[PDB]
This record gives sequence, C-alpha cells and structure tokens, in this order.
Amino acid sequence: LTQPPSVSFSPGQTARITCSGDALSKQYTYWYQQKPGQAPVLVIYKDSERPSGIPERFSGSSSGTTVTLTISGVQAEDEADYYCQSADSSGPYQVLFGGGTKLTVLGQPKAAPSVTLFPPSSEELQANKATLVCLISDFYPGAVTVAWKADSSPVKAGVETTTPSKQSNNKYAASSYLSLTPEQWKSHRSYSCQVTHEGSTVEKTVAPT
Amino acid sequence: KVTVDTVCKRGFLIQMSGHLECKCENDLVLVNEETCEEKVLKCDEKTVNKPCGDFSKCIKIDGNPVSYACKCNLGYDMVNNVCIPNECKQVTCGNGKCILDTSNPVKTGVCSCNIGKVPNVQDQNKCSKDGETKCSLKCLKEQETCKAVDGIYKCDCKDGFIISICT
Amino acid sequence: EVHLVESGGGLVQPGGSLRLSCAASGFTFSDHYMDWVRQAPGKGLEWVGRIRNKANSYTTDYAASVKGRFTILRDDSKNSLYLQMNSLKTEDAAVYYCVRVGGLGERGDYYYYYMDVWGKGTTVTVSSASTKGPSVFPLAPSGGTAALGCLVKDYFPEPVTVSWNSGALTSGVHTFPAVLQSSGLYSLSSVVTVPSSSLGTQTYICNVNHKPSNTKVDKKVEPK
Repeated sequence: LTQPPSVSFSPGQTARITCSGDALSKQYTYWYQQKPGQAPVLVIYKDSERPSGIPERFSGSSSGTTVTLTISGVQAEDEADYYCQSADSSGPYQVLFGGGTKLTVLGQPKAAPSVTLFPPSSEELQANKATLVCLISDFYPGAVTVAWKADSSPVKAGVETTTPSKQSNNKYAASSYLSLTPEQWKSHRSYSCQVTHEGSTVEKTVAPT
Repeated sequence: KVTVDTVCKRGFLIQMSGHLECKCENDLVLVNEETCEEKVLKCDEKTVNKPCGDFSKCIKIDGNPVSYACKCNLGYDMVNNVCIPNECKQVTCGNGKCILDTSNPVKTGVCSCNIGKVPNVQDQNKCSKDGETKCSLKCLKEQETCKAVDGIYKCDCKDGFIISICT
Repeated sequence: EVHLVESGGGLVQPGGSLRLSCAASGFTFSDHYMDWVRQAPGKGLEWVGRIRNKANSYTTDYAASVKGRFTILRDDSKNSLYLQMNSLKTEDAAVYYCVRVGGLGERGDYYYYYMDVWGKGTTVTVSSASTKGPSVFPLAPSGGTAALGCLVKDYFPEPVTVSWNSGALTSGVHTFPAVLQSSGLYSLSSVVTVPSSSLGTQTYICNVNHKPSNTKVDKKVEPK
C-alpha cells in the first residue's frame, strides 16, 4: 500500500488522504487514526462507511485501486497520523498497511527548515570513524524527508534519522547522521544532505579538506 | 448468466464471492435462473409440468399404474433433496456452493464462496480461506444499502430501519 | 466496555526469547479473531500475525518479517492472547498492540476483517548495550553568522546534559534530541549560532555531563 507521508490543510478545509494499491480492488480499505502516545482508532471501514461514534465529517471514496479518506472541515482535534489497511488472500492471508500520513492542521505560517551540514571532524577521522551531521530546525509543519547524496548519488545504508520533535516556538526540529568510513569520506568529491519540506527541497554540501 | 442488471421475477439479487444469483421470496421456487413462482405441494396429474422445487417440475411416470414425481430439469441432478447442476454432483465447497464456470465453453463446476471466504488453492479450491469480496449490488431504494446476511450479500434496510418498506 | 491489557514487554538481548500476554475483558473472547500489530519508535504500523477462533480451527497466519520466529497462542478459558517471540532481532524492538478483529456474523465466520478494538500496548526493547560514556567531537565553523557545535556520540543510556561556557553562553544554543542507533547507543548534537567575526576572539567550550556513567567531558571548539 502507498499513501503520502504528510498532508497539511487550514482549519475548515476539506482534507483528503489517498491510499493506493492493487489489493484495493479486491478487498476493502480501512482507515485508522493514531494520536501521539495513544492507540489507533478505526474511523472508516469498508472504503466509505463510518463506524458508530465517528463524526459525520469523516468519509471515504473508492475508485479502482485508489481509496481517498475525506475529512470535511478539519478540526485541530483531527491532527494525527492516519494509516490505511487492507488484505491480500492471493497466497497466505496477509494484512496490508500503508506508510502512514501525518495530517497537520495549520496553526501558523509554513516555516522552511534551516539546515546545517557538518563534515567529519579531524579528531574522529583519526579514530578511524566518520560522521556527517545534518541538523534541521525551525520548520512547520513537523514533517520532512531527508535523503543523502554521495557525489550526487543516492546513499542507502549508514543513515540514521530522528523524527521531528516540537521546539519551544511550536516549530519542529530533526537530526540526520550519515556514518561512513574515513576511506569513503576522503574518496568522493562531495557529500550532500537534501531536506525536502512541503515540496521545497533544501540542499547542503560538504567536501574533504 | 446473472448480472447486477438482472431482474429477479418474484425474487431478489444476491451476491457471493464468485457470482450472482436470484433468491426467491417466502416459499417460492426457481423456475429458471431469474424467475420465481409458487410450488405445488403434491405432484398430481393436474400439477404436471408445474414447479415442485428449485429447477424441478412434476412429471408423469408410465409405470404399471400412473405415477407422478418431482424430477430435476435437464442438466440438473438431485443431491440432498435439492437440484444442482450435473457437473456439481461431486463438488463440495464447504463454506459455499458449486456453480458452473461461465468463462468456459465446457461445463465445469467451480466453488463460489460465502462473503468473507475465497477459494483456497491449497484445499482443492474449496471455500476454506479468509478473504473479503467487495459488494457490487445496486441498492437504489429508499434507505437500502448492501448488507451481508446469512453468508450472502443482499439489498437490505439501512441499520436502524425495518419493513411496507425500510423505515 | 472493552479492555485489552498487554503485558510481558521489556528489554532482551538479540537472539533471546520473550513472551507477551493480553488479558481481554468485556466481550466474548472465544468468538473473535485476535491479532498482533507492532510499531517501531517513530515509524508506521506493521502487522505481526493473526490467530482465529474455534469456528476456524484456531489457524494462524503471520507476516514474512516474523515468520518462523514468532508464534501466536490463545487461551479461551482464560481470555488471554499470547505472542511467543524467538530469535529476536534489533528490528523487532517496537511497541506491540493487542488487537481484536471485528466484522463477524452469526456463524463464527466473518464477513469483513477489520481491527475495531486496540490495546494500550507494551514496549519491547532489543539491544545488547550497557552503560557507556560518550565520545565528544567538535564541530568546526552568507548572513554574517556561523555555526559551531559538539557531537555527543555513542552513549547509553539517556540522558546527557550539554552546557556551553559552563552555562554562561545560552543564547543561540540548540541541543537536538538524540538518535537511537541500531547498536542501541544514543547520539546527539548541540550547536550554537555565533557571529562570524567573534570566531577568532571568543572562546567556545562545550560541557557534556553523562550522569548514568559519571562522565564529564569539556571540549573547546576552534575554527579551521
């Protein structure tokens, strides 16, 4: 299953979260709301119907292999993470879950992230270790996608990234560390930290000295 | 073949995991795939060719005295006092029923399952595997939506209403 | 009212075993399917497995990531659900939720398969890490401003406290929350935004204190 990692709407707008998958044409799709530090809650079952105890603003629609969760007139009470689920009976029974979507009800102007990338220090390289520190702060909504580039090529392994945490100014901050060997650092021409926030992408680059 | 646009004469459309068919009202029996009529109680001389059960009529037997019995139509045979297709004589599905493969020019029996069950490839395609089946019935009446009742899909009253009509 | 109370979570080393439990109340337990759903810290929901009722021969089904290692058990006479976890990897460390499956009919079989009731969950940690002090490394330095910091690397457990110039420098300091590496050790960074001209005149000392391991490290951050 595939759903966008983050959505953002103003209070009163009609939020929509899409869930795509080939199994969505055979069996039904179910949506779950999960607030921070709380158990998930079923809000929409059988594609479009809602269970007892869910406000009328929650609804859904099915069109082929894509199901859309609809929340008309979003309240700040609705700001949570939403997961879509389904099933696959092709072989053994398998419950399918989506990546999840962070729905942010906007409460302040969208802030672009301030990014700072540090190269491995000379002391750490002398310890046969290399760590690139990419610090991200002062962004709203609290959702971001971090990708590393080794000489303009994607980096898969050796990446450790935190989740956004609420700052004092009600903005969010995150961290992303790229572990390397000193041979990997001194070989490439550059290393980049790409921080995509609300469609816009900020890039920083460091090079050996 | 029966589709979502089929009119069930004196019946109503139901849907299972692999086909649709017409279910009769009250004590009516199927004359064909989409027609329901009253059944006779005893096969008499006057009730010859009148329906006595699902896909069965009363016929005359040219015995030593005249005799009348309830025989299944052509292509059907009697299994558990019910007429089922000849190609379904020895096809057991468990949580479902045997139907004819409409996508095969040769008559072949396949298993259509109750709602919530799908043919299990590891069990001779019987109905022994969990699996949802999306409802495709068009329930356009006033406060009628697709509801799963007794292992099948049917247009029933919306939750909180009862039958003249649903309210 | 329905309640699903998980139990049995805790810290176990990689390769070890652990058994979870779930006490159900407020409904006919023997009628429903029971599922296990886990969720890694800061990641999405992942399905573990499912056990079925007597009407479906108590059969089971799991996800490929936990196949062969996890086993789901139930005791209908005690209204309890269990999860026998074996050969635990660091990827298994997550919060495990006890889940009831709804949508059944009058036959013991289901028409639909959804998850109507969730539990509070129990936390399972998988790491072979013990108490360890951090290794502090310096972070050397348009808009007329620069940034320097201290890298608090590989420590266990939480927390650490980072001060700058013995608490004299507070303005412009941002100590980021720690990251939990796959080894089980924590690592964070603390940077301070300073004017570019003051790099050659003003001294910047970062003071890292790790009370769990009784480690106090002072580091000077100089430009280069």
